[PDB]
Amino acid sequence: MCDKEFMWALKNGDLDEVKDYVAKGEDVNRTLEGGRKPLHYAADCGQLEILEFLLLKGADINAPDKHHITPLLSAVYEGHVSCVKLLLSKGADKTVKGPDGLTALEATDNQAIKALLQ
Amino acid sequence: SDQQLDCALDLMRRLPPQQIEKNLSDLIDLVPSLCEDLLSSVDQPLKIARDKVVGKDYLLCDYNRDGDSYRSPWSNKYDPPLEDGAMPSARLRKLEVEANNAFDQYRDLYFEGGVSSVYLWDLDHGFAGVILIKKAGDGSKKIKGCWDSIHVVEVQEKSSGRTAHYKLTSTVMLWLQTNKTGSGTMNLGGSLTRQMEKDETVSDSSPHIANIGRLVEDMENKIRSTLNEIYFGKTKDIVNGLRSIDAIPDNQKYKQLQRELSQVLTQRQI
Amino acid sequence: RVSDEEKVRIAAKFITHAPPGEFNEVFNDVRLLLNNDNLLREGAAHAFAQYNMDQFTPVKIEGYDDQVLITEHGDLGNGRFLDPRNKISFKFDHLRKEASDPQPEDTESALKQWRDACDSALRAYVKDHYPNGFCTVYGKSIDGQQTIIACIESHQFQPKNFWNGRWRSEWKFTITPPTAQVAAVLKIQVHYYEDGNVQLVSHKDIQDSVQVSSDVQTAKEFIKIIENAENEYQTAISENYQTMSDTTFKALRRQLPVTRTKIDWNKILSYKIGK
Repeated sequence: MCDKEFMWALKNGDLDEVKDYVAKGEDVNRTLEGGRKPLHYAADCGQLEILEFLLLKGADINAPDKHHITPLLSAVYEGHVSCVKLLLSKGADKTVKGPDGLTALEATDNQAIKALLQ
Repeated sequence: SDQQLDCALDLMRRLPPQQIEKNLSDLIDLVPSLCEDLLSSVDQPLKIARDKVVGKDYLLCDYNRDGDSYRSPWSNKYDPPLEDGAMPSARLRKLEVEANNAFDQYRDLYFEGGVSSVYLWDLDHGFAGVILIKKAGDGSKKIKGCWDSIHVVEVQEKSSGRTAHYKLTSTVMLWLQTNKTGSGTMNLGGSLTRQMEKDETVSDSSPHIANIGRLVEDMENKIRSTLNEIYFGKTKDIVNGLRSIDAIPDNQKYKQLQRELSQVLTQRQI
Repeated sequence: RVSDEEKVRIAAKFITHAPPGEFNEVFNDVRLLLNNDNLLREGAAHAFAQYNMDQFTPVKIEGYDDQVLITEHGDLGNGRFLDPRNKISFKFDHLRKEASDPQPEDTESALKQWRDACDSALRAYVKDHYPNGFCTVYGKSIDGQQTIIACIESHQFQPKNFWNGRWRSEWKFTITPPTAQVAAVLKIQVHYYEDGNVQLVSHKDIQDSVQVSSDVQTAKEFIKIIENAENEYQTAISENYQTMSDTTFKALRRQLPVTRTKIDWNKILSYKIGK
């Protein structure tokens, strides 16, 4: 239950709501919906302040295995790129689970995401 | 005229579903004798309404529309200050309220939001109803999406046995649009329809709503897979068939093989 | 009272708005609906043309394997069209699927130089990206200013399966060896009527400024702009299909109740703290 109130947080940026769950005991790696992580919604639309959160705790910055893709790229096709920046700052390398040169290459064409490659 | 109605339905299935409203309107102008029949046989984008009194939104439909006004499932009153609008029997209205509440939870359990509306109307030896469901995706994302649910079941209560015959006929309407430079303007809408009939047992633990719910759930679940297959499946495949980014290894065989088979009919036949 | 003139315009819009590989069906539907052959004839021919026209309908002259295309740029204006490839006059029969009775057309040979070049040039580009598509370059003079119009077509009808498709591409190349500009518009339409109604209408307008040089050189330069532009247009389309199937779609409804287990109506019909 409350599944919505939980995920609905990483959406509206209710960093105050998600902060309650994690406040328990480092719990950022569960299957949000049924096959996704609580970092996709935050990155795609986490005011850029939710990702850095549930991120500094665990490290789902790569935990993704069945998703055959990391959250870093999630922001790519989002236009935010505001997170990807302060993201790599923690490592998130640049291509740990990326199809290959896609990352920013086969991603888009804007200089924002390109901020990596040429 | 019967044939006309059939042709009208076939036309709406051919013309772009993105202009169903405009087309539908024009279709009526061409045949004002099929307005009602078309206003109940042609599915169009579910419109959203507000219930000041209740302050809640309710979808519109030809099943809950009387003349030029619509009947709200919450307050049970048409938006437009009507006088003697068609209303369901006091006993029926009660069942309608429970259906709206029951489906209300089924909408937040599958859609986790959006709007839903249910309208019922007694019949000759039973009663029918329509379950509407509208869910819009994030309005802040580059790509937009809209899910319209239109279910029309027909219960056939039985004299004895309490067993009634159900005849559902949902019709999901998936809409997808995106205004990106790389894709300028891309619209991928439509809608699939599927009928379903089966006899179920009516009891205290399994009432009408319960039965109707099971059907709708199973119907939507089945349509949810077909939509993903056709939409992000067939269509896509067809698109890749039109052109290809990678140079297609020209083939002389096919062409050379066609020349033979051809000259066969041009120089023979039979 | 919707005058007859109004009804005619509506019937024409429906016919001229039929999907690729479903003109007849729509036509027959309108006829039965209009219930007035007399009025149908009024704007019957005008409709057929406009359709085949705005539908780069690829026709095959009697015997010229010129699978040319039917557009407005090739609209003679007397009932026949134009053929830059073979350079011959042919009468297209909207109704019938055949259009023979051609007529030699001695082009002016003014802007042909560019055409002939681009034409064949674009002939390979299509035979390397379009399985069953056709092209038809047009070398005409627009109010003095010269321009090279290259039209590309490609479709894959398949009714027995309920679903058709067709690719469109018009590229306008004015003139001004001062740097060369450009201006085209891509189009894509897909239909799948197998118990419902799903279509994929999409179009992209582009406007770039290319540099004019030689004849065979500028030609290859153009085919390069379209190849890159078209490739980018198709690529962006495939990407949208992924996000629309791995985000939006999953953003609409759910594949399973949050409770992760078929709903329990029995629990939704009172399960309110009951007893």
